[PDB]
Amino acid sequence: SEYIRVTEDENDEPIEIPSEDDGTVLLSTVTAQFPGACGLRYRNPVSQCMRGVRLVEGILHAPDAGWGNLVYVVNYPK
Repeated sequence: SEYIRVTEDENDEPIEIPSEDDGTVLLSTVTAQFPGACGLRYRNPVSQCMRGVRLVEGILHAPDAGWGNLVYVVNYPK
């Protein structure tokens, strides 16, 4: 039952987004909860700077360090 936590505000309580069997997350799993979302970002706990999730053909790839216990934030266009 592996998942990642996604919110549109670190203020708000996040939603649990299930991962696939290969450990990736489908953009479609995110957009079902956050229609219009064009990607994920998180605070790098080392740099304390915001950091992007790799996205290739509707597939979100875990950071090299793994998904971990991080809260991910959705990006929308304007």
